[PDB]
Amino acid sequence: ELQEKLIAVNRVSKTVKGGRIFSFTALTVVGDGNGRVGFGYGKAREVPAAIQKAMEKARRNMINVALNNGTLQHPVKGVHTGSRVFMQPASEGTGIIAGGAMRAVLEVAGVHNVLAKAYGSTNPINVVRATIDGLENMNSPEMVAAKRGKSVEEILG
Amino acid sequence: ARYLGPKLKLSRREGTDLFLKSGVRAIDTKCKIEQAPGQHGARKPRLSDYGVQLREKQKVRRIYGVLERQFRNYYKEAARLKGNTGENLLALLEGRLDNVVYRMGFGATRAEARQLVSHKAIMVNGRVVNIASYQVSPNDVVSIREKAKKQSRVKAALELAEQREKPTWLEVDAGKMEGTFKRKPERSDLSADINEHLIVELYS
Amino acid sequence: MVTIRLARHGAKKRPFYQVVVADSRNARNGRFIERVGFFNPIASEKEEGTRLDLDRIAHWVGQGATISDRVAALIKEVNKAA
Amino acid sequence: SRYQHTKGQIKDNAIEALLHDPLFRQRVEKNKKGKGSYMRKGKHGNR
Amino acid sequence: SMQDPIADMLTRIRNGQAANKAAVTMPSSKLKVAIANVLKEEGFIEDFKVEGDTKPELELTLKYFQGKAVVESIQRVSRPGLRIYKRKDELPKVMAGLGIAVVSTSKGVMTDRAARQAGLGGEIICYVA
Amino acid sequence: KIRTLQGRVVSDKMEKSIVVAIERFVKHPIYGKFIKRTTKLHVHDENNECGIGDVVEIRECRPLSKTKSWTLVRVVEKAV
Amino acid sequence: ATVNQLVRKPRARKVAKSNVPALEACPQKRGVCTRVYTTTPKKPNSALRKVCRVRLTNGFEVTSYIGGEGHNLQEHSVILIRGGRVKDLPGVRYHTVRGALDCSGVKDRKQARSKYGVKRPKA
RNA sequence: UAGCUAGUAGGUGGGGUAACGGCUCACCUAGGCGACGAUCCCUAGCUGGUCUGAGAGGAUGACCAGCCACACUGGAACUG
RNA sequence: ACCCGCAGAAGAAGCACCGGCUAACUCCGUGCCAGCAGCCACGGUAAUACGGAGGGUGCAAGCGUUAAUCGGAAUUACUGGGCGUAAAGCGCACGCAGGCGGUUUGUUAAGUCAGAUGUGAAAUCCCCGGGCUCAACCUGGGAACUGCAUCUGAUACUGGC
Ligand SMILES: [Mg+2]
Ligand SMILES: [Mg+2]
Ligand SMILES: [Mg+2]
Ligand SMILES: [Mg+2]
Ligand SMILES: [Mg+2]
Repeated sequence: ELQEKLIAVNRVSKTVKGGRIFSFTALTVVGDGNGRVGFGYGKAREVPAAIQKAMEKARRNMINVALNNGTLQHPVKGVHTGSRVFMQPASEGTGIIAGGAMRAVLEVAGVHNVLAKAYGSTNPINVVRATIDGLENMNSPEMVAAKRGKSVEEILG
Repeated sequence: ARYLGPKLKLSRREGTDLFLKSGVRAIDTKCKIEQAPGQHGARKPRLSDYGVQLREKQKVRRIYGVLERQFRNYYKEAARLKGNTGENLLALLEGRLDNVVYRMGFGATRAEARQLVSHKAIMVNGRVVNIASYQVSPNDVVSIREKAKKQSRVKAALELAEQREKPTWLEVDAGKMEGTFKRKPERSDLSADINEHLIVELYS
Repeated sequence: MVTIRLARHGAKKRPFYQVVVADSRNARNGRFIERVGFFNPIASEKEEGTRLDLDRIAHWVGQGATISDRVAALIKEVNKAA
Repeated sequence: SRYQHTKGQIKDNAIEALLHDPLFRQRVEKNKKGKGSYMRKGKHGNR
Repeated sequence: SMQDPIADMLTRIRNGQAANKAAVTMPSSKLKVAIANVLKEEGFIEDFKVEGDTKPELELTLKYFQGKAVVESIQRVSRPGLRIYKRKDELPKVMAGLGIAVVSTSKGVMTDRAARQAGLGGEIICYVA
Repeated sequence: KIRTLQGRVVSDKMEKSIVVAIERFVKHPIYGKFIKRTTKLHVHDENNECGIGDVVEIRECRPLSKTKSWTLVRVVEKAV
Repeated sequence: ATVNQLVRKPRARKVAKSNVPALEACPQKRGVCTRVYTTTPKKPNSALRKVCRVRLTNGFEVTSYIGGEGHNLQEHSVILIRGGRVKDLPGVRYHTVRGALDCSGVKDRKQARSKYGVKRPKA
């Protein structure tokens, strides 16, 4: 039921006199593929354990975002740290145009068609966070109506 | 314009029943489709995302028997066309005369169908075409010439077609050896194993 | 001088003509004043082949425009068809 | 096949001169495990 | 210098939205008033009122629906440094329609959508979401 | 109706000859800023009636000299 | 970033300079070997590298790497230049495309022979 | 590359151009151009376009289309 | 051109690559030597990186290569960067040219926008079909040709009075 995927893995070192501990950072992301997305960032001495940790993290602290049928609702900019991301709604069946890491990120989310680009410098974790921020910002056609206290059709045209 | 040599190697590399042979005999009994090509068969490394897309693309190319440049051209054409891009790409891929013939049941394999098309046997609209990449329009009647009606391989192909899956967008006749194109090929009729989106993403 | 002349504006083995009004001395396939139609030398029996705007041609000759022999012949056949 | 004598116009001893130029350098092993050993990315990389 | 009044107003509005202010007071203009009216019509704000004879002050009442600010992003595209003029068909659609653009239309200042409906272009003042 | 153009006098030192500048509003193709752009022209004037720094209405006409190709129709501002 | 600034002096684009100045925007070039020699590479490495100072078509005395093992290259011989740079040697921005002109291909190489001018054998 | 230029810029009259004209001569005036880059130098066919690019743009301008220029270099006029 | 008859796979496949990027990995000399390489440097006696052999991968009558140009470079950022510490605030003020300009009314229509006219040679690029046996190609229509100009208007703004 839940789509789950590893994005990035780092060899991260806690240097000590007794010898530098070579530890593994794991970055995963889960989601049902219908709306909700949740990223998880787990680090451990081992790799599979780390990945499991990451998965667990992803499992809770999950962001619920509504989707325009099977695509993005509105041209949204998701910003985090140094990695600024522009994300655009794309036409029917054109595919997830996003990245090597970001494509995977959006795959779990459930967006079929997207036109997305990260700018400047892009760390995987950072980029995922940016995406998530963008998603959070992203609002449904009825939410905006509610905010306005208005009709959806009227808002549309 | 075409690959020549070991053809089930391709699908072994993929790891899926790709229908790259006629298949009266089972695909697992004749070749070890479960295993990768060569020495490093039992080895199954963790495959990259780009890598998987590439593999999918290759699978698609294998399916039809289309080399890279031609495939690129097809993709471009699809992009040019209105609507679902992947679907459009699928449509003309199918629309290839040889592939249409294969679907009908006049060549038991896609390569075989291509060969038949080449060897002056397939006669669309009363004109025999050497070219396999002829895009077939709806409401077109393709006939097999009386010179080609002597062959038993065609009969075998027909039998295989009868045995296997039946397409809805095409009508095939056994004793008459006539085909009819009803509508443009769609994603609904074809199997869900194809990942057109991935290929599209790759071609950027 | 002003001439109603046809130019071979087609490919190798697949020829195509276009009946234009142009200066005589200048290049055949280069520049023109006004195009009035076209001509298919293959001339398929199923669907047309030859197409011109006769009124414009008539107007041009009224104000003194020469007609090429082939063009004249084509015009004559069009008239016959009519 | 020439070697471009870093020393140049060699006047006295050729052997000694050569031994005192890049061709006969002090070459040091980049060993693993110990001191001057750590590599961020290996020969084949992390999987 | 007090160069752009509209921009200043927009900034004030943004600040209010951020700091959860119920009412924002600012120096007033006729065009400003029109803009405010347009905004009200669109549904972003509660009510606007201008008061002052020698020194006119526009008061704007803001909405915070379900514990969050309604006017999320509000930014000028046309500027005193660089003015952007758009044609009828060249008019933008801000956030796929779910969001609007303030346009200086020759038949009264209004929404981009409204301008499109009319068949008239002009200067695209601000982008409101 | 024929085209008319308006500008201000740069100098009127030369005998029966005026230099007028049109401060045209140019839209920049790259950036989008509207620049007041100088269009410095040599204009023919009758009787040398105008003065230095004066707004005049001019029309497009035949070449009179090497650079001259305008004649004024009416003077819009006279006061200095 | 100010538009007015841009207006009166525009964006001075980063001047694209060629990595291979002696080539003069040409795929290959012909040169007679003024000197044929071998010299040590950069400090991460330790070897002896096949190189040639060549007097060029346009009179441009440049050093060029000689790819492959075992060469017929001698002083006063006409060679052809690839514009491929080698980070091991300073000044070396050129390969010598083997199998061309006076020079011949590398002996007994079987795979990746298209770069070293070795012929198709009967095996 | 910060000053450029005396037929130089404009007038009046003459000579001429197919025709307007410093296009040219006589004479007077002291101008005109320019940091919205005149001037000087280096490179360059320009353009319709072509490639690239999401788009904007960036590069480039073989072919095909048009204009110009040049015919050994330099000129120069006769003819039509 | 194209079409009819004949035999037979007969005469038409190979280069580039397989360390990671970058799809694909093992064994034999070799040993910081020879060599590799677009970059991070492989090579120091077990090389998934050299060189060969076997097994691949991807192209395909090619394929590399260097070159050239654009992209990715949001590495000149109009779109779409910045500037405390990373490169980047004139040492600081006054100040003309220019750039930017508060509010109310009238009002020009300059600017701009709208609309209409002329129009933007063609071919192509682009859309629908058409002819080739389909493609490349030729082209028919249509669209575009983002313009430039005239006139008729619009008065919300920008500037001018
Ligand atoms: Mg030149
Ligand atoms: Mg791999
Ligand atoms: Mg850039
Ligand atoms: Mg600093
Ligand atoms: Mg510092």
